[PDB]
Amino acid sequence: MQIFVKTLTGKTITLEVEPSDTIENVKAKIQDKEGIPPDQQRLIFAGKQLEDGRTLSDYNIQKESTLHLVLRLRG
Amino acid sequence: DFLEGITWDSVSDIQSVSNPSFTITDYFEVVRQPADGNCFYHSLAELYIPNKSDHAYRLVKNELREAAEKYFPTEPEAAATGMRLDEYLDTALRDNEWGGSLEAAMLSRHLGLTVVIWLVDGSNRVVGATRFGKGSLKTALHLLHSGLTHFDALRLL
Ligand SMILES: [Ca+2]
Ligand SMILES: [Ca+2]
Ligand SMILES: [Ca+2]
Repeated sequence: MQIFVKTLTGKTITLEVEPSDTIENVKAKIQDKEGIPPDQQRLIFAGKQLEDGRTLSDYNIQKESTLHLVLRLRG
Repeated sequence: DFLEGITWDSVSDIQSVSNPSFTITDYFEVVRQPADGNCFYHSLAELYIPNKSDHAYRLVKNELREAAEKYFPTEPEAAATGMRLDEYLDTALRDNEWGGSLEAAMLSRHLGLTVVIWLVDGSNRVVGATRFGKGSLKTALHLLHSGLTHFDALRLL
């Protein structure tokens, strides 16, 4: 499954995943590719926050679904 | 009607995202606020508090304590942090503590405001934007995120 992750800058990361994979695993994939630690990343699908201990099939995320990586802004 | 022509994708109940393409200086006036660590609140105090002062930011931080008591337990960006209300207020109400996305969400709820954070590239071109609230953008509070480290106020021109 080629899911897309959308960021605030508009950057898009295509991840190869399996429906059984957990959000924690998806966060670990993004960490290895972009260096963003999983504690600092909010995955969001259809306006809802995704919990680490749950799977993609539970949130009904499919082949070309696009999640959102929303980062904490401080200044 | 460009800013109104901007389309926002909902990533929370109170939060939306967008990928706009424009230079913030063409549509906004930048009011630079000091690099004291309290500029998020300094940039909000310029746009919201009618009486301008070097200590108007404190009034914004005090309004934030009421807002955190009301909404921090139920805020999505607060579920990520391992912090609970009393820790957050001690950390956040301190001087040189950086405010931003989490603080803007609770303030938008408690003050009935729509807050838009525009992010720039070092040439004043927007790399992205976040809006807290779904109100009109001509009544919203406009904040500039220069780098990922600084906040200045924006007034519509
Ligand atoms: Ca001021
Ligand atoms: Ca009040
Ligand atoms: Ca962009």
